Amino acid sequence: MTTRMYVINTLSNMHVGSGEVNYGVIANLIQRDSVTNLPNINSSGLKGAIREYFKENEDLVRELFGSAPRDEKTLPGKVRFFEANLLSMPVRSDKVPFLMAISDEVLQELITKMKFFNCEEATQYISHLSTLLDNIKTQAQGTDFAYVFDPLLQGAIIEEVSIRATCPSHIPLQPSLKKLLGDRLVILSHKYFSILSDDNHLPVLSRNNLENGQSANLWYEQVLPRYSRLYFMLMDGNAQSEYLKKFRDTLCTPSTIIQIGANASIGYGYCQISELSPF
RNA sequence: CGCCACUUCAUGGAAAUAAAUCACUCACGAAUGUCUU
Repeated sequence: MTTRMYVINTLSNMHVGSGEVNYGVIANLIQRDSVTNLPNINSSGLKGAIREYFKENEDLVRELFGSAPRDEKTLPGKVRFFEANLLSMPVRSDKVPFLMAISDEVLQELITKMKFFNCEEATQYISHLSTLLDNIKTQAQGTDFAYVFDPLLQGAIIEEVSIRATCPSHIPLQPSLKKLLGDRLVILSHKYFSILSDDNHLPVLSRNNLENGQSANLWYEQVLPRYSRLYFMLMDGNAQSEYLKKFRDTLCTPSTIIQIGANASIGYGYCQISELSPF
């Protein structure tokens, strides 16, 4: 009945359009945070996607998300949606197809956000993540780092930024932290993550428009890689317990897939919303 | 005039060389520029 953390875990490519005026080759760019330039989803897009999924359940939509745009009478929604910040991203590797890349700065920002928002299971996650971050800083000692926690993953190569994965044996990764951040997790410096998540390294796809075999238009598209993880905060205010429980159970159902992003018909931005499990 | 055979069985040179290494076209088009209480 308070602020809750949700994880997105996109199962496909995701393209949430900024609508910004492009200065380069990529016509369609993805939404990025103003301050940190990390990929993000606007709260309006999150609310739109979740309302689209639940649109059939009219009472739940009216109670939680509010009235329709054409409704003759307006009811404010009881649920407040926040921005979805990038948690982890898949990066190309050599021993494995990919690794889930996280940075120290995004971990610190997540800790600050949970402290500021006071999530449901905030305390244990804050304590364990703070201990992990302090151990990481103790082992790094001001140097650029890339730490794997699976012993088999030692010596892994991040392809885009040519760095090698080290294994600190005295830094334990708790199972809940693995469930939150992902499997085959790599913790590296935020400079490496910023380079990996910048415009020159995010996947760019060429697209065509053909009329009777003649190309009408050409443009390039930017997408967020599949299996990337994003987190947002949901504030319910104080909604009906039955509608809120229905919303949480439907969201956490393994068979529930939410479409966030532009290209729905060609399978862009299908995700599985998770809840912060108790530690 | 008679009688009678042995010997030798591939070396040297050339073992790739130039020309073209992407060209032209499309590089966003249409809708929405606020709407409902």
